[PDB]
Amino acid sequence: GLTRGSFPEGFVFGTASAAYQYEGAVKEDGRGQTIWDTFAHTFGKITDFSNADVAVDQYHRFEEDIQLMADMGMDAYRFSIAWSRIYPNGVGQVNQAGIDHYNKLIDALLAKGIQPYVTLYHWDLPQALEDKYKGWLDRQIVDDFAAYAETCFREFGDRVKHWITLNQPHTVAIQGYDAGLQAPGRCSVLLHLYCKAGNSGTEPYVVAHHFILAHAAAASIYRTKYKATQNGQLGIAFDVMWFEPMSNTTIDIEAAKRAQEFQLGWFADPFFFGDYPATMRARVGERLPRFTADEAAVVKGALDFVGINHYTTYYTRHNNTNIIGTLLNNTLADTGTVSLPFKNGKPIGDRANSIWLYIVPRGMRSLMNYVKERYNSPPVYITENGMDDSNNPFISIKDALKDSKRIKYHNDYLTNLAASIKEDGCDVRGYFAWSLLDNWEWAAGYSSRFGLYFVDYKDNLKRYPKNSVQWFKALLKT
Ligand SMILES: *[C@H]1O[C@H](CO)[C@@H](O)[C@H](O)[C@H]1O
Repeated sequence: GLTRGSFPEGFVFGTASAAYQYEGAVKEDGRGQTIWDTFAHTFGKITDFSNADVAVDQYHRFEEDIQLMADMGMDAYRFSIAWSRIYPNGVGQVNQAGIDHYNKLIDALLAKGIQPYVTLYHWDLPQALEDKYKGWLDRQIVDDFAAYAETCFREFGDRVKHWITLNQPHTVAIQGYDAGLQAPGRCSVLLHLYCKAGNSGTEPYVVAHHFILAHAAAASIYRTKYKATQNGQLGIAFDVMWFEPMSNTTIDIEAAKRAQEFQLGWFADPFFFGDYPATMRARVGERLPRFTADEAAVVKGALDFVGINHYTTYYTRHNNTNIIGTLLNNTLADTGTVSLPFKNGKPIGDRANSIWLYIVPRGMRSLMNYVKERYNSPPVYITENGMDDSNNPFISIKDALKDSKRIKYHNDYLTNLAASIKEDGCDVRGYFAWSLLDNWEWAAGYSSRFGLYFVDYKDNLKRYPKNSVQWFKALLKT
């Protein structure tokens, strides 16, 4: 079946990680508090009462983990820099120990022939900026993020040639500010009583606007000051569910397209065309910010590549609502759609551990074609794809390693990806499995095991290879 030969020469295979989910050492070497330290230490926010204070301790164990990557023949590793290790208070005094740590990590990767693909922002905003101005809700975040990015370009860009400014701005806008299920946990209290403050109808759009501007500000710095010498590239990782119409009818086909425009187009249309999708302007109206002429000119073209984080495909139908009015405005109502993994009483596919993660390999190919067609064939990396096992205390570790479902998932999604490149002409350059290790899965805590390696939380975080490790090693062989 699949081999490296199934993909273009030079195609990059990696695994992905994120600082807060992996590093631990949350108070070590001057690290500043982040919104996720606060959130994980707040009652009710994490389903299994857990936090990432130690996580899988990659802060201390990265050399071990790098050898695990090399064991499989991985080309690359996607990891994030914790902003609060570099600027513990978001701005001001740089923390030299943070710079030193990530230099050691980058050098240890390169020593093993593994290329670093670095995410600047993977959700862990320094708490000091949240306290000062409510973080992404204030335009000041644009300058502060750009200054932090510049520091990273200056310190690491001689070696780091692939930068992901932001991870899943759509997820952050919706989960952090509409549903209030992720940090900082804001929403309309009339929609969800557990939130302390917010507005599900307005705040997600403000946050998204600031993400877009923050990327463009960092990209402007990179292009003007670093890119010529460093010869690297900058992109963003978008979370993108594929949507299929719930019926093959004009109304539902149009609904599926609209759902996609509200998910990916919300961010990608500015970066390619210099404004939000027309459907969003029509439906969100005055709650959707407007770019100035000068902003649009810095935003349009600001990506070198499109990172796609994709897991699943849902069915989408048209939806007519009338809801009061301002008080219950929210982003799902704004889309005029409903999406779910069920049609005519049947699931769209098998499901992984996560209650949202339906196994639909064809969606990978459909999405690659959508991106090529809508955005004129930009370079794409799959910056995240994979699935999770449950954390099951009632089975042996040996049985937990038999991840035949994960093997079939990666096999099927990669087969579809390979076809989108070979038969469809999609410009895909690389693929990053989520995730190298089992890790702290945000509000799901330790209940979800996404790793190629099993982590024994009961035995000093010992790493054991699941069956998928051999599968990838055989795939990647030369
Ligand atoms: C991609 O999705 C995984 C699983 O939910 C998550 O752990 C990452 O942080 C996200 O970027």
